[PDB]
Amino acid sequence: KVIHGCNFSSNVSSKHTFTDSLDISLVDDSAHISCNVHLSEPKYNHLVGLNCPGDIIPDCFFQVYQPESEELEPSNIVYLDSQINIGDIEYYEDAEGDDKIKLFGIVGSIPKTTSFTCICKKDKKSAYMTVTIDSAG
Amino acid sequence: QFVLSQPNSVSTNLGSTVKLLCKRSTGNIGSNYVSWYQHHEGRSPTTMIYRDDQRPDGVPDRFSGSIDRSSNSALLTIDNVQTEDEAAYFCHSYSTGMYIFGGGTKLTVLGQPKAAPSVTLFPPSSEELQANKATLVCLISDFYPGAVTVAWKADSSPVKAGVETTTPSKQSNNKYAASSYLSLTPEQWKSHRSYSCQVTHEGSTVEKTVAPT
Amino acid sequence: EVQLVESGGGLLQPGRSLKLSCVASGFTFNNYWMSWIRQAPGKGLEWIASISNIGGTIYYPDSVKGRFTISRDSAQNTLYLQMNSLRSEDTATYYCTRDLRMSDYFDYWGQGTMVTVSSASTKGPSVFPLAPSSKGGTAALGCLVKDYFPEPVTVSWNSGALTSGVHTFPAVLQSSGLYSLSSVVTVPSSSLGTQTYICNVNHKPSNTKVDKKVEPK
Ligand SMILES: *[C@@H]1O[C@H](CO)[C@@H](O)[C@H](O)[C@H]1NC(C)=O
Repeated sequence: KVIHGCNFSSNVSSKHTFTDSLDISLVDDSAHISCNVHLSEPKYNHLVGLNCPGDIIPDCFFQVYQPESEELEPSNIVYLDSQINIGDIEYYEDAEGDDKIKLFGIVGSIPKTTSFTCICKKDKKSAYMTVTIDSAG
Repeated sequence: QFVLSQPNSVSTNLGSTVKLLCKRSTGNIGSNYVSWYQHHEGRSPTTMIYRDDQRPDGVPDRFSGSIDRSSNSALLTIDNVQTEDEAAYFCHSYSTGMYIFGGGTKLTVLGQPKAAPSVTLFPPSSEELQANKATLVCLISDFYPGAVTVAWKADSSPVKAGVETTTPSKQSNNKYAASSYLSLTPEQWKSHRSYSCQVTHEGSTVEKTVAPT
Repeated sequence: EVQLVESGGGLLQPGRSLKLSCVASGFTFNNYWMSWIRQAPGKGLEWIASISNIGGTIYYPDSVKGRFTISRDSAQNTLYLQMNSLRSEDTATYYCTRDLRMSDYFDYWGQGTMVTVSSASTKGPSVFPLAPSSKGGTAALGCLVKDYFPEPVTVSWNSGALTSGVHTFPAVLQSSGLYSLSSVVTVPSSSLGTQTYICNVNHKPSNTKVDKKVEPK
C-alpha cells in the first residue's frame, strides 16, 4: 500500500513508496516550495507521511503545523488528534541513515475537512508538506 | 561533516575594530546558518549573532555578523572595542545530525601599557630535599598581555619532562600571572650546576637561575 | 521571561551514574528542541545531545553515544541528561539550552552546572617553606603547597595580619589528579631578621591545617 505523502530524500526505497517526491537538496535556500497531498474520499484507509533527509518540524505527525503567516519559525503548533478529530490514530516511524520517515494512518470518515503542514529542513533549504483531507467525497 | 576553525587568541585596543574569523573546512560557509556566542569565565554563554547576520535584542550595535564567501569563513566584527568585550567567542553551525562548534577565540582588549614579566625562581627548600622531593618554582607576575611561554633548562640543555605550568590568570591590577613547576629527584637537583627558567613575553625573554645550596 | 535552571551534578567516580535536571519556564515547553552543551576545563564548547519537542528526534556525537541519554518531561517542564559509565574526560561545565531548530542556534542558555569525575582519593597538602630571594631591596618569600586533592586550598599569611603584597597563585593540575599551588608575599628586605612570617594553609576537603614558618638561609 502506498504512502500518500512526499519523499524529500534521494534514497528511492521499496520499503516505503510515496505518491509524490521532490529532492530537497535541489531546492534553493530562498524558495517557497511545497509538496501537496489532497485526500477526498467518503471514508478513508490511507497512509500519510513524509521522508525527510534532514530535520522534521514540528515532531510530525503527532504534532503538525497550521500556518497563518509567512513566518520563519512555526510556534503555532497543534496536535493531529485535536485537528483531525478522528479519535485514535496509528502513528509510524522508520529510519534509513539520515532519512526520517514519519507516518500516520487514518481509517474512517472525519467530521470537518482539515488541512495541516509539516516542514522538512535540510541546512538552509525548507520544503513544506501540506495535506488536505476532505470530509465527504 | 566539516570543522569550524578559529584563531586561538587575538588582541586589539579600546575603540578599535576587530574581526574574528570562523573558517569552515569542507563545504560552503553559506550552505548552513552561522551563530556566534560570547562566553565570559564563570558565566553562561550568551547568543551574539544568529542566522549569519541577525543580532538578538540586547546585543549592542557594535557586534555584526558577516559571511565572506571568498575565504569560506564567517566574521564577527566588533567596532569601537570595549573592555567588556574581552571574553571567548565561539562560532556555530549545524549539519544534519551533528552540531559543530569552532575552537573559540579568546579576545583580549589591550587596556594598559605592555608590562614585562617579573620572574622569581626558588630552589628546592631545605625541607623539600630531605623528603626525597625536588621542585623548582618559577613565579611570573606583573605582565600584560596575559600570554607567556616558559622553557626550563636542566644544566643549560632543554628539559622535556617534569614541567607543569598554569594558564595565565588575571591579577587584581588587571595584569596577569602564571607559575611553572619542575619536579626533580634530589639527585638530579645536585648533579647539575644550575637550573634556569626562561619566560618569553611578547617575543622578549626574561631568565632567572638558581643553584644547589 | 525565559529561564533555564539546571540541577544535579557534583562529584562522582568513574563507572557510576548521574542525572542532570534542567527546569524550563517562560515558554511553551513542548514546542522547542533542547540541547546539552559542555565546556571542559581549558577547552572550547562541545555539543552533547539534542532532543526535539516531543523526542521525535535525538542526536548524539560519537563521544557520548550509548553512555549518555537525553529525555524530557512535558508536565514537569524539565530536561534531563542521564549519565552512566562516566570518565574523567566528562569533567566539564554542563549547560542547558533551548534551541530554534529552524534557525540552528541556541537562543537561551542555562546557568551552568559543574560535574567533576575523578578516582584520586582525598589527600592533604604537604607544605614546604620558600626562603626569601631578591626582586635589590625587595624580597619575595612564600610557601609551597604540593600533591593535594581536591580543590580548594586557602592560604593566609600571619593569620590575616599580613595582607600587603600577598599574591596566591592559582593551582596547577598534576597528571595523577593531585594539585599544587604557591602563595608568595613581597616584603621589605630589611625586616627579614626581625619579622616572623608564617603562612597558614587550609585544606577543608581533607581537614588538614598546616602552619609553615619561613626563615632566610
Ligand atoms: C540514504 O541511505 C544511506 C544508506 O542507507 C544513508 O547513509 C543516507 O544517509 C540516506 N540518505 C541520503 C540522503 O543519502
